[PDB]
Amino acid sequence: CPFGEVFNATKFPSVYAWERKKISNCVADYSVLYNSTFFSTFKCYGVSATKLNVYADSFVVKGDDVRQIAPGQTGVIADYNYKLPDDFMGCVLAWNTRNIDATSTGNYNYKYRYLRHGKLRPFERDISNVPFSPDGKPCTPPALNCYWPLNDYGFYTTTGIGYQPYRVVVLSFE
Amino acid sequence: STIEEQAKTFLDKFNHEAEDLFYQSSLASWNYNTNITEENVQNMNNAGDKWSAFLKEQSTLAQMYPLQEIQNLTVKLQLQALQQNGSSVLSEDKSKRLNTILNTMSTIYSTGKVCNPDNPQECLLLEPGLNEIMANSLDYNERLWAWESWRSEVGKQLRPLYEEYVVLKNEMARANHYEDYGDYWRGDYEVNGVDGYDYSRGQLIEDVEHTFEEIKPLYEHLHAYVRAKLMNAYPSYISPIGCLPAHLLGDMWGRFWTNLYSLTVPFGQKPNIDVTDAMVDQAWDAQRIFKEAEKFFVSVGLPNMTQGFWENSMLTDPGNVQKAVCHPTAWDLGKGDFRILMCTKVTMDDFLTAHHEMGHIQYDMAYAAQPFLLRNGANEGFHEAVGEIMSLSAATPKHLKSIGLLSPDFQEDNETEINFLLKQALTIVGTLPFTYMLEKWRWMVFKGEIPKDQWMKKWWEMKREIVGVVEPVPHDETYCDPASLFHVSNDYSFIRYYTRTLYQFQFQEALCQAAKHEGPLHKCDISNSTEAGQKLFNMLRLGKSEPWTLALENVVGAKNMNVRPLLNYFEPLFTWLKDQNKNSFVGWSTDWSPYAD
Ligand SMILES: *[C@@H]1O[C@H](CO)[C@@H](O[C@@H]2O[C@H](CO)[C@@H](O[C@@H]3O[C@H](CO)[C@@H](O)[C@H](O)[C@@H]3O)[C@H](O)[C@H]2NC(C)=O)[C@H](O)[C@H]1NC(C)=O
Ligand SMILES: *[C@@H]1O[C@H](CO)[C@@H](O)[C@H](O)[C@H]1NC(C)=O
Ligand SMILES: *[C@@H]1O[C@H](CO)[C@@H](O)[C@H](O)[C@H]1NC(C)=O
Ligand SMILES: *[C@@H]1O[C@H](CO)[C@@H](O)[C@H](O)[C@H]1NC(C)=O
Ligand SMILES: *[C@@H]1O[C@H](CO)[C@@H](O)[C@H](O)[C@H]1NC(C)=O
Ligand SMILES: [Cl-]
Ligand SMILES: [Zn+2]
Repeated sequence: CPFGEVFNATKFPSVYAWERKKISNCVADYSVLYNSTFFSTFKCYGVSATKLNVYADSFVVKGDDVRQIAPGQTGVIADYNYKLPDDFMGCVLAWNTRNIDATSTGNYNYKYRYLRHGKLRPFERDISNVPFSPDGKPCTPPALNCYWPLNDYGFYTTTGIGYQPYRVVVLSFE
Repeated sequence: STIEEQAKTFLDKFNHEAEDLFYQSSLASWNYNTNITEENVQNMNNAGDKWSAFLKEQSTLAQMYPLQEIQNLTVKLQLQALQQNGSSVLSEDKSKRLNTILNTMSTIYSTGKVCNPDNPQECLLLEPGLNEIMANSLDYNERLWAWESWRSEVGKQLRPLYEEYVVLKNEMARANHYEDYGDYWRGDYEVNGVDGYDYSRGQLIEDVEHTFEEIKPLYEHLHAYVRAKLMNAYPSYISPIGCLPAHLLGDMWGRFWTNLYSLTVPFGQKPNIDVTDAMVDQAWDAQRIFKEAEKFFVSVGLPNMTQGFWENSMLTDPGNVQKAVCHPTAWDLGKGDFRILMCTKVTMDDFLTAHHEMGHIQYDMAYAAQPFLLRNGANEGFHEAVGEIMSLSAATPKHLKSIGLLSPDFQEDNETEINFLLKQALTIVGTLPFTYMLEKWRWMVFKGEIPKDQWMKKWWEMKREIVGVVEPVPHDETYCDPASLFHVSNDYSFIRYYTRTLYQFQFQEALCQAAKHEGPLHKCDISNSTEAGQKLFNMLRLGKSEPWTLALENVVGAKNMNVRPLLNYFEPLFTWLKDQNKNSFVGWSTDWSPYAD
């Protein structure tokens, strides 16, 4: 029911600081999304039937980064921002949002993590903004070998499709 | 961790910080070339300078990761690139003044005008007007004036600056652990630390010269033939056994013999393969041109263009009020944004160009997966090689039939084929000794082998002996003709023009063979062979990630450069030239002069 609140929402978060919305009891039918070429991914990792009757994760990533919201899966986004368990699963949906999340001029609102001492456990979250040093040291930039672990995506309207912004909504089943 | 694992992280910050910072510059630069404007010009600079300053900063930063401590080929490469000291390695004002030289040279060249020795109110610039004389006029004297004026009014101006140029540049070069500035340029072809596929800065010089020797017979004969035709157009000015007067060669320097086609056409009754007036016949436009080249590639299993290519490109001059620089360039911007800026006119030549530029785009799209710093042609010569390879195929009488431009019922007799080959030889074959000689002079001048007081003495010695071309007026060290050529006075390695020529043919002979093509190699069109696609694309996706020897070896089957394909293409010209030369003299004397009399 409160799906319009979820992926119809004006404001979507960064990947690293993703949001989780708790949905229980509410009666859904799924047809709200089932029949629509509004979406660009819609690949499930569990089922795809309808039994009238749950967690919703929202965030924005680059075109080429959608691949990474799946069991297994490569790096950066999957490694430091949003990890999905090898087993246990539900469904993943995505849509191109160039129209909203890109200014011709550049939209650097959205961030993501590229550096962390250690990969994430699934469904874990890291909101920590500490200057990173590959030897676990304290760090006082712009000193050499100091890095801020967060990178601005930078969404220009004109880039390749793989570089345009996509909103993502992960539906987990419990 | 290992300073390697460290350097990896440094590079990983760089790639993201640059990919963006470039895209910004890119985009401003784009805004400008399509819309020249005070607002758009200023902007182009700001973004461009945050850029070069970011590069300088990251260069000085990588300068802290010791190359002699990395065992990963890939990252060593990226670092090597980044930690080029360049012009920084000089004193505060040594680098300053150098930039002062490099700047005015560029200017006085582009700004230099020349006026009539009788009518001081008509003053010509090199572009157009002056190079227009040098490309069209058949009036011996008028040409001689245009040739000499340039080299006298502007050569002599560039002389003192080029003098100091060589010093400060050789200083920079030696301070970077090179032998001379020349050695610094051959460095582009260098590959160390990859058993078997290596290539030393010197291995070029010998390779170039070795390959250049096999050109001689072909060149010598081209020479003899045009030498003869020329005599007819300039009666009593040319010795049937001497060099060609520098000013009769159809462009300003004689880099290209293209324009002597009027004067030298083998069978001038036979007309021109030209479908421009038959593209207009089927009311074709810009988009049809590009959609068609797009077909051409999708046909060999490369991908379509991007939606953002069709959305963001500019294929037509947008009339007046908004004025844009029309030079056919293909843009790789960053962030999967690829586009072309071309003022497309419904013409064969523009049609072909469209294939050539869209061929750069493809290469760009290919090596895009690559990390930022590895996104380039294997060497300085790969990109353009690929550019031409698309023109080559798209121009064959065969392709034109299928594309429904050339009429099905048109036959192709063995005389039209000769005309076309000669057209080519004028351009492709003419410029090879020119280029080689040109570069040889520089190399040596940089190696300290040519003393200041014999700079124009050895220049013209070498022109006479290698290129087979004589100065119509003698020049002392007051002149500086080598630097009367954009590339030389604007600080530019010129040999890439030699090696690019040679690859383009090696690429084609390979591509054509894999496309299973039957006849003479110049009738080959790779259309429709996904096989030719695959092999090309195999080198194409690498960028600079591997050594240019492998990238070559990925398509051609060898680790080195080879002139034989280039010859094989001109085989039926060569044989046909020898006959025309039957009762002509092949070779020349370096002693004859058109003035010493
Ligand atoms: C030399 O340096 C580069 C550092 O980039 C190394 O290539 C990179 O290293 C890892 C190998 O652990 C690659 O990870 C692999 O990615 C693929 C992606 O689909 C995945 O299938 C593999 O299971 C693995 O995760 C990574 O892709 C690659 N990075 C780049 C830039 O492509 C290379 O390994 C180094 N040489 C050695 C052997 O020390
Ligand atoms: C948002 O919700 C409404 C139903 O209240 C629906 O009409 C619309 O299709 C939804 N849009 C999206 C983006 O799912
Ligand atoms: C071109 O010029 C106009 C000025 O009339 C300017 O407003 C506009 O931004 C420019 N267009 C482009 C391509 O940016
Ligand atoms: C390839 O070219 C031929 C003629 O050259 C054309 O008839 C054929 O359909 C083309 N096919 C493709 C897929 O490009
Ligand atoms: C190439 O582009 C056009 C766009 O309309 C399309 O019809 C065609 O199928 C494309 N080919 C490929 C590679 O899918
Ligand atoms: Cl000259
Ligand atoms: Zn080009």
